[PDB]
Amino acid sequence: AAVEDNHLLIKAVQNEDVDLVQQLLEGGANVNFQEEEGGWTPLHNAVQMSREDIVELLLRHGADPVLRKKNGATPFILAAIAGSVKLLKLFLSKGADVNECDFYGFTAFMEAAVYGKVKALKFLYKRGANVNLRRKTKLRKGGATALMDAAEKGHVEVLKILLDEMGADVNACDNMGRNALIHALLSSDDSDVEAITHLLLDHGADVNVRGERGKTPLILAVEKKHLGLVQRLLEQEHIEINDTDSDGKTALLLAVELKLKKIAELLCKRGASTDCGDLVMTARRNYDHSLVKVLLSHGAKE
Repeated sequence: AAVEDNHLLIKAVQNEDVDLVQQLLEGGANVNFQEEEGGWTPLHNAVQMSREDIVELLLRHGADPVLRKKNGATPFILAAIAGSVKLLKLFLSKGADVNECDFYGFTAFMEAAVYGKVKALKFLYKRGANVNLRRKTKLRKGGATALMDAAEKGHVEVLKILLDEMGADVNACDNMGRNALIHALLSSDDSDVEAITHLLLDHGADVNVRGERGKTPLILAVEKKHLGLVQRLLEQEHIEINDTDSDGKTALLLAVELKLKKIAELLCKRGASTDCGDLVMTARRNYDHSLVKVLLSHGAKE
């Protein structure tokens, strides 16, 4: 009955129907209603759609400015996702703390990085957001940072702003031991990965970090089948061409097994032919005789 009206209020907000929102609130609908599934409120929804006027309407009807939903997100944090500087500023005047976080450790600054909201990022920075915070949950899915988020998501401009203008530590690691370089290679679209990797390497990113399963940047690039990345990575002075993953396989072995001749040949022109195992055998069983030629030219065995 009244529970129906409360959902109508949220629906009215979602539909951006101001008159209806007013009528329902003046009707006695619970302004702080939380839908049971996600804990969302009319205010959360209003913020998500960047409707400042609807937000102010809800606030004037007594909406709790800092009421969190199930994941712990506040309207303030949602404002960062929406990329709204005005709303971010608004909730800071309402008691929000610039460094507060949802139950997964996500702060506003991180959300801005995740969603590539440049203006929100810059505003939150000047408000004294801790740029280098590592996420505190309440798994080995934590310890991440805004820089890793930007790298993973491919937001090149944000990544630069963090590295150049905001003192982001390029070599911080999450709980899994992964750094921004790893995150960029793990998920970033092939569209932005080269530029992001280039930027990180220039800023002193450690090429010899171990990710999940002992995977290194070099190995991840090989598994990406991306020749450009492998080439860029090998240009690093202190790169370990012979590092092995948990399975004890090197970048070259994987290149051969993955049937990548050009990448494998690149690795040979600098790497180690025996450290990885029976390469010629693998290349031959795959009918790649051209690769067998290269491997033998570099001292492969049988």
